[PDB]
Amino acid sequence: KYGPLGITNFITPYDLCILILIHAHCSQDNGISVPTAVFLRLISPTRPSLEWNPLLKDNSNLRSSSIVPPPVLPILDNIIRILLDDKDGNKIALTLMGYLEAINGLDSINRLMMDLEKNCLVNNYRSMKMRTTSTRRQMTRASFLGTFLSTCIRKYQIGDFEMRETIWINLQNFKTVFKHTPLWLRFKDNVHIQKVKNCLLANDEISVEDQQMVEFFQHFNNGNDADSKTMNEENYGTLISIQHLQSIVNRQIVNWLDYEEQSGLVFDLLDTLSLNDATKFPLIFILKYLEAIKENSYQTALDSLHNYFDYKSTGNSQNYFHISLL
Amino acid sequence: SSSSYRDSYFQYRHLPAPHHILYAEWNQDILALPDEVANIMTSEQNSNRYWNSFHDEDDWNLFNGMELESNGVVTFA
Amino acid sequence: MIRRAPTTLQLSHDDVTSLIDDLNEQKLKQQLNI
Amino acid sequence: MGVMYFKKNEFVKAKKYLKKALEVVKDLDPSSRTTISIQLNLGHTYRKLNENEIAIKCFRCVLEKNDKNSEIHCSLGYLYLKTKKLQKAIDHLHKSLYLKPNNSSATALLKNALELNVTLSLD
Amino acid sequence: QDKIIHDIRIQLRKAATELSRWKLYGSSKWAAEALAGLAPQNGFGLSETEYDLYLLGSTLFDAKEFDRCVFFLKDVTNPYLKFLKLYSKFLSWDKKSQESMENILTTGKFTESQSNISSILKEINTFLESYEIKIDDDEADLGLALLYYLRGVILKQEKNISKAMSSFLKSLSCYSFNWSCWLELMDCLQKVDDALLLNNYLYQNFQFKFSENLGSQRTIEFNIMIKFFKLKVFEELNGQLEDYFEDLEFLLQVFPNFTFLKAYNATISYNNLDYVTAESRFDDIVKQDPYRLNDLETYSNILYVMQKNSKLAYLAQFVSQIDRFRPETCCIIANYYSARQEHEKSIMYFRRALTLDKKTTNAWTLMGHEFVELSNSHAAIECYRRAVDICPRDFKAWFGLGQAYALLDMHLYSLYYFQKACTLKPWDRRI
Amino acid sequence: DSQDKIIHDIRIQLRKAATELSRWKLYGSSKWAAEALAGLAEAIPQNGFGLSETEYDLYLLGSTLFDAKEFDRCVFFLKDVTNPYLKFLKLYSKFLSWDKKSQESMENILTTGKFTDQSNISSILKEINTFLESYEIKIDDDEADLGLALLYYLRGVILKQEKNISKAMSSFLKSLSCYSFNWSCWLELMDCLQKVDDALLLNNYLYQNFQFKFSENLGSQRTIEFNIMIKFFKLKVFEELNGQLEDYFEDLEFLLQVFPNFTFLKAYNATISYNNLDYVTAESRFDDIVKQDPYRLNDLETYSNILYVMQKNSKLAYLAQFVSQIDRFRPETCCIIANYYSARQEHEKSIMYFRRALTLDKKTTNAWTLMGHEFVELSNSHAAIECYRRAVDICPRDFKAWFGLGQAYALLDMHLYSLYYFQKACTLKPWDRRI
Amino acid sequence: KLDEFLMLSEQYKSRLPKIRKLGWNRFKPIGINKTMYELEMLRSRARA
Repeated sequence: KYGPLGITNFITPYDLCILILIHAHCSQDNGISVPTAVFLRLISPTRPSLEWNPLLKDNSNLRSSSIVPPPVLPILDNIIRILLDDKDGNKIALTLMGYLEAINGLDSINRLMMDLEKNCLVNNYRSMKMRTTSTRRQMTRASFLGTFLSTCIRKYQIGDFEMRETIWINLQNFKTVFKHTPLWLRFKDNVHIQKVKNCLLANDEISVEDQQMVEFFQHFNNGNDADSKTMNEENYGTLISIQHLQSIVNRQIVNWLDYEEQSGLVFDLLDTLSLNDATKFPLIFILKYLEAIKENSYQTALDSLHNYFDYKSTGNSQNYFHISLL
Repeated sequence: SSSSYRDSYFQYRHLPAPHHILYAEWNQDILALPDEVANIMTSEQNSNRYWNSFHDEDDWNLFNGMELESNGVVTFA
Repeated sequence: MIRRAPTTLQLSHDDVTSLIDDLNEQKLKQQLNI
Repeated sequence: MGVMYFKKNEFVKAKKYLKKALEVVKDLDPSSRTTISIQLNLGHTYRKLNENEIAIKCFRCVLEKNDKNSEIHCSLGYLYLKTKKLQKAIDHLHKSLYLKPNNSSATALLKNALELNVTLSLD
Repeated sequence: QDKIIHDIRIQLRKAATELSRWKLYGSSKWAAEALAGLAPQNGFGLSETEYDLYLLGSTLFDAKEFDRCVFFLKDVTNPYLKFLKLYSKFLSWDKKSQESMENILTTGKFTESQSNISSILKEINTFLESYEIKIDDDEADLGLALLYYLRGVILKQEKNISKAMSSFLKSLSCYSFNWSCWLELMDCLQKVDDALLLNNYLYQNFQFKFSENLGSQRTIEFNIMIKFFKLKVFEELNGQLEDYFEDLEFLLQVFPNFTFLKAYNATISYNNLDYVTAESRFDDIVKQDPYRLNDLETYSNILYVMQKNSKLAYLAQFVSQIDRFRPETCCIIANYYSARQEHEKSIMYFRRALTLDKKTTNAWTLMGHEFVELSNSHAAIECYRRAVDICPRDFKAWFGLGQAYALLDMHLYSLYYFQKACTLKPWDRRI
Repeated sequence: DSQDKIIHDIRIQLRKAATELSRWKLYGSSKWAAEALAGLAEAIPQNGFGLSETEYDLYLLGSTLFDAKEFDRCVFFLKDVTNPYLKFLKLYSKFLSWDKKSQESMENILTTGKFTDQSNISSILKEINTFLESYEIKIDDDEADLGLALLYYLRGVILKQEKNISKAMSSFLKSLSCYSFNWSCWLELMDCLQKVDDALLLNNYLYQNFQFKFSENLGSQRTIEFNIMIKFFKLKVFEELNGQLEDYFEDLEFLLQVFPNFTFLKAYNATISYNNLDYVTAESRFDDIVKQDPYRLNDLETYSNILYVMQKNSKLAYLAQFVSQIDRFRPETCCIIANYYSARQEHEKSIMYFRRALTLDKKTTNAWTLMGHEFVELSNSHAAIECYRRAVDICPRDFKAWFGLGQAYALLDMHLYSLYYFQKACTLKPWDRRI
Repeated sequence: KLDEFLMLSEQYKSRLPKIRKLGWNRFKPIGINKTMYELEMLRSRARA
């Protein structure tokens, strides 16, 4: 599940997984309602902005009154393990699994996104009661899921075709990582996957001619390894937004300061930053600093502290120089 | 068709990096000219003085209030 | 010693208006014959 | 001298002196506002003299010497409208208006060529 | 065939190397690629003191340091090394030679001029006039043709088309088997009746220099690409075809699995609006040469008519995977956004593709159509103009102006525009 | 006597050197080769390749499809070839296709590197090793062709980009031993070096247990003492790293005699005066370059750097108008103009050009400190501090970056919060009164 | 702290109509001496 990490301001493959889940829940065709605890573990870390001063203030607001599960790493292996636990979670788990199989192209990604904006998301409640003719559940913007989906919609119309290709190249990379996993072997055949896949794959408008060569476009790009692969720039193994990184880091340092977490995965991934996201995310420096004090390293503590207070002061307009010395 | 086969004009392969087209605006930048626009009526006066620095004392004294009229008759102050 | 542009003259307004009036004349008389 | 004798509407001594000037300067001044100026002035004099043929030829050679010029295109269009060659003049008017924004006289000339194109019914 | 195909191989091998040697990428690319489809002779007139400059000039050109190369060859008396300097000098001017109005659309930034080439044109005339051996008789060699070809193209810049054909035909008589030279000749036509007149010139007046060429190649009708010449002319504008079908068959027998022929052959179906056959004829070439990207935008265009967006999207995904800044790559992408009714964004990608070549296929026109859906009606009309001056043979460019002016209250300007396009494509029922 | 015989030897070799390298469509050394011959002191074409006429047709297809930027299409057609000469071309096309793609993928990311301081790349590396074992020479033989020697260069450079240092130099020495006169090969061997002690480590290796394949190289050249890029080696590495000079003088004037007209040498010679804070003499040195070579956006960044110290805004405005007229895409031409705009107290414009200059080539870390300075004069200290800070992340051993960052805190009342930065700078240049 | 995502969101929102709002003002076709910015202002007065 390991790989190079890079901060992305676009639709991360993790993001689509929620969009996969919300599609099944709102469609109400399968009668599958995802439990509320599942959503609150997935969307909530993506909710923006927490802030955490280095020192001079300890958990003055970070501590949640109710103990919350740790935020989830953006790997299909970790995501599936949440749904898998339930006795009927297999049905919910397969629903996600089938949709990821049905989505074989960038166009299919667009079909999902166009569907939600036109039908599912709606501006306000006053039009809920007039839309009683809808066979699918409709969403309000101000709601918990509504505000999230609005952001996701924004992040898709924000970029050119250059960003959409990166979504699909990464997702197939992301999907295939789960393929060479022991759990995928446990789910090699589940018959329900074909049923759910065929539910959305229908109305393909062609099955005899284009599908012969549609596969050829997909396979040729893919690493069939029959010949030398088409050479392409190195692609990141995992993509996370800044806010999602904030949640995982804050939880890790709080857990370190005093439902199981994956310390090795988080630490390994945080060591592959392109050094530019580190500027966009100054808190990575202090994560070494707290680690530095644990083994009592003097100089390695110092440079990290100086590192943290140089990027933070410039980013924030208010004068924090009076805070650096303390 | 036939697009890349003709080589009668500046094409995408003549410049070194094909991705330089992303910027493609630096060509349309009027770089500021040497002297007076550093002041941004004052610019010409500054430029006048800057060139006016190159005199001998008596020579500058000759042209302190120098004025030449159109017909050629000369006024000296 | 520098030379300026030598004097050159283009089509005036009076002659082009004379031509426009005449050209209206021969776009006007012929359809009467038609 | 030629420009003056054109101003006085003599149209003869102007042409003679201008031809003498160009025959003096056949070898030198291929460009740089000298050959173009004298040749265009001679062509304009020929236009005023209603001798349009060598007018067309000289305006064409001036245009091939230098293309970016609104006046050359407008005058060539005027020459063509003097004859019946509207198909080969409205493009020149198009180019003249493209080069220089207003060209009010050229605008009127092109508009008239428009009503001509309506009027004519050529196959 | 027999030795005819063999004789092609040797001489075509030449046209691949020296063209590449003296920095003509476009011509050499076609010729060398023809070696693969087709089923080290070295020599140049150079001295040791002068051979060094050619290495100096060529590698500076390769490093794309165009302007330094001009200085380092300031005084060269070589018959054809002078071509390399002027070629560099010409392009150095061209890249900054952007017309102001077109540039506003070319970028949207919304913010000495041409005398260099006049000097360049005078230089080439001066050099040839003072050169030892003119084009007449069995004199001259390969390098001399390049000079005339460079002279010919610069003549086209000032719209001196009438003299441009003379220079180009002169250049090709000296040396044949240069594809890039004939490409510029195409833009010299802009008319239909002259083509047969030009055809008559080739059949009777034109003659080849057999000294440079090999056997069975001085003759016009044994030449293989004069067929290529005939192929290109009768597809840009149909008109009245002469031996078009018969000659097409012969060139198909030779040059097996030649991608360019198949693309042209398939392109014919699109000109005939036979979309179902066109896709099949495009589909095979993708399988044969997946990494060939030329004229894939035509494949996009037909898919746009069929509205097979699912098929088109994978095509767009596939094309962008292997290259992201080639003119067709941006062109096909901008076509994709049109299928999604996202006309406002397709302009951006067409804008990117336009800056790559600024003389492309009918990409200017497609840019204008998207403006129409935006109801700008003023960007589009002047946009449609830019296609006209570059390529006056484009039916869609002329049609867009008349169609757009139809929406305008005045209809008078529209009649002329439709009249020109009527001559270009009288076969269309709509026009 | 012997020197003239050497000169005649040099001309023949550089003719060959620029021939194959340009014929093999790599311009890193080909551009060097001709200018080196161009500056050579005044005192039939040569070509040869063991290619069959059937496969030679594929060469033209590969060659012209390379510079047409369609690298990927070149690979597809040249897939099944077995000749070592063309095998290098196919992978080189594959490599550059990746390099160009990576540049396209990343343009908004300014800094380059990995914080802690492949699989696609490894595909190329395996093909190299697979073909190398199959081929029946595998270096270490007198009968070793240029193509195999050139093939090792691709192996060396591809390894380094994976950060497999201590293996790339071994490949590079093998490539240089079988074929010298590859300037692009020498740079990639330069960048791998990090410290002066390692420079002495390798310098000895080039002397005792190093020898060239005398079969491939022409006579009177395989000698290490009469070689050239071994001499050109000494001039570059010992001074770019500012290491201890040895065998450096006598080689220097030896190169002046052989190459009196070499533009690259004079600029480097001018650079030496610049590096020793000797600005009057250097200005005279560069002034010959401008007159002799007006179009060279290679070392004029130092020239404008000098002229800014000099003042004469009038002379600086000469360069900015002239340099920008050539082109606006070289890294230098965007730093030349920035200095001129800075001298006229328009920082908010001059600040932008510095970022433009860095974007074109990320290796020019010197622009980062200049970036920060213009922030200081804009009275935005916050924006400044991160600026110098990036400069020292790219390379910790930057005296300028530490000093500029120390000052920015010093302008503020953080006298002590600046003591660390100033203290760090003390180690870099202890021998300065100003610090 | 300036969020980079919100910054580029506004930047995209500003440029998107900029392509549409191109033909306004300066650009004038030939044969019409009157740019389209006042084509709609007269059109507005026509119905009103």
